[PDB]
Amino acid sequence: MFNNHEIDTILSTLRMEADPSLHPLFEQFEKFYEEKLWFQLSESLTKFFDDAKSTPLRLRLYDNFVSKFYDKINQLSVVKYLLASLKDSKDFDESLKYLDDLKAQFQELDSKKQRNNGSKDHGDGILLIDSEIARTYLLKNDLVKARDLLDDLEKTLDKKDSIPLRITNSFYSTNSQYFKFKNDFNSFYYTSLLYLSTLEPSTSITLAERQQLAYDLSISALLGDKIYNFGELLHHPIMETIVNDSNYDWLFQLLNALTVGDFDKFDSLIKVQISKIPILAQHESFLRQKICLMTLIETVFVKNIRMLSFEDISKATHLPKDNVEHLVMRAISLGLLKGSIDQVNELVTISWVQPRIISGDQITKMKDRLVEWNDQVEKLGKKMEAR
Amino acid sequence: EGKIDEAADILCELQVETYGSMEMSEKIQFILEQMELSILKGDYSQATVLSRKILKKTFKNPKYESLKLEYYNLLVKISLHKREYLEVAQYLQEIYQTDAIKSDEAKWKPVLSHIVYFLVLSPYGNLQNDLIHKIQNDNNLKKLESQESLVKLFTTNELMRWPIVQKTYEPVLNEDDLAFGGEANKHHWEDLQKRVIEHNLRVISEYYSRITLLRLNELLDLTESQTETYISDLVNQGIIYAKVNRPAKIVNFEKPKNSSQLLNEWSHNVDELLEHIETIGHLITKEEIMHGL
Repeated sequence: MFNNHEIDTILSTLRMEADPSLHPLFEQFEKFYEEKLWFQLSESLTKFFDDAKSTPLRLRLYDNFVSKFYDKINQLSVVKYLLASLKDSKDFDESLKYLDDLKAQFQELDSKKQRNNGSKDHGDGILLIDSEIARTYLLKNDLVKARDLLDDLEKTLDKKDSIPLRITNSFYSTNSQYFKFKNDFNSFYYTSLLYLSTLEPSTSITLAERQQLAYDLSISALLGDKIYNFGELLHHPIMETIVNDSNYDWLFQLLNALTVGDFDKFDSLIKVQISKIPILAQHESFLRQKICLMTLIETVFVKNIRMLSFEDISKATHLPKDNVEHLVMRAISLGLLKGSIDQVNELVTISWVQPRIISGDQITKMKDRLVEWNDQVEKLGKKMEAR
Repeated sequence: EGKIDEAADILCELQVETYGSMEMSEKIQFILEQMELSILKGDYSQATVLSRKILKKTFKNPKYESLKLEYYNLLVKISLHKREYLEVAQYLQEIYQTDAIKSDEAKWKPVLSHIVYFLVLSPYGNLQNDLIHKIQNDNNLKKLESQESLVKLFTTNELMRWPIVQKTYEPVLNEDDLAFGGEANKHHWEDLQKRVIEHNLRVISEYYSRITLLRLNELLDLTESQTETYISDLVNQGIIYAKVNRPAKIVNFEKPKNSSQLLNEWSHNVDELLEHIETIGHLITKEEIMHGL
């Protein structure tokens, strides 16, 4: 189809007259790489919709068009696209070769004009090298090499104003990858949440990126937790128009599984092997206590008091008498509790202090509690008033 | 020949006369020979005096990494007759710095590992934290990662942990002769055992307000007679206190027991209600405006 030659050439002409800038072997060459329903460029503003969507062997030609692009448009666009396009295009060997080309200079010093970070804006000359050396180096090589790359990535985050945000993006994606690379689905769940949180409200997104993040969140959320296993994912976008692909049924399957507490349901939650991890082997006890704790916390007394029967914690969790003894024993260690449960008197007498789930039955519960708090105050006031 | 006394007598006169002159290397050397002979006799106290003197000497000298190592080899041996983990731990700490600048990670990693593991036998966990916190001790190194995981494991301990530890590791549980003089395999078991037993009581006090003794004897996996004793020694030392109600077979860990606590707890409770009323006040006012809008 003509649309890559058509859009690139007309816009290329529009934003500068002609002077070594039209490029007929560029116009044909890009033409050759992508004339399908995906295009390899769409010039200037168009570079925010079409830029490399297949392996971009046009690369050496584009280096001479980076050497035109500034006066065809702006600041941001140059630093925004051409580092990410190789990375999404799965051009790992090529990404490194372009990082040798660019290294740290593209118009610094008495060219002036404030510098941001790449993959959104025109960056820090140094910050491109630093961020992407970590992104590439992690994928390639070991965890000990990774801890070392993260410490440098940490130095560069610290060393700046927070203003362009692009650098912070670099930090979360980089850091999330180490927790993927090991086993650390709980640490990864926290990092992926942060990555999505500073990704979505400013756009700049790519279908490849949102595919990793939603699927990666779904595996990490089964694989580890600390707060509660699905209430937070109903105030926590798992598929609210981030992307719906890769069988997000699993999130809803998890809540049904958490309640029943069937083993059959755990295999039929995702698929056999990926349900187990090996993550879930430690996980099921932690996950297990989470469902029990929340369900009781709302229900037992409208006020919220730190009195629980040991028996009704067993009955609700659906576990034998020794087992619950061990599980609770771990649970006090984890905190969000304290005040001192008496393991004789059979009094689970630990203090009320934890967060309460969702805006739903939080609100029902709040009304009941409000009428009571108010009524109590009003009596004291009345009596005083009168005398 | 076996004339230990005779060789020492001649070595003792020599070193004293030489002192303060004739090379720093040469003098430190005589002191190592001397301690080696001293330890066999029973002359640990003579060995401690020699130790004070050499320690000043190694400090004076610039470029003394060999000298410091040699002192370390002597030092641990005397502590083996006595039994202080603090002596060995501290002088090794000063050897850490010297090992980063001068030497490879090959010299440094067995020493680091031995030091922390020495502290693991050592019965009070309050030293252990200090050594683990370390900036290049919390990042990487395989042995580093093995020790830190043990450091988390103690926090959580319910003392079904100890055979788990005993089986799982065998190097990093029997490893010696690499920055220390060694110690029996059987001695590592003795020490580890005492250390865990104490730490189970130590957590148990915080986490649970009461436990019965029958449950507690099962948790430590232990005979009542011994449990009563392990507990008795601890409470008496005053790292912690607990109290036993013998005819119930209940161990109180106690709870708040004084008015001074309760007055301050109350004035806290007020302080939290107050703060809620102001946060709620501005918060609600905000909610209102954007209903408007």
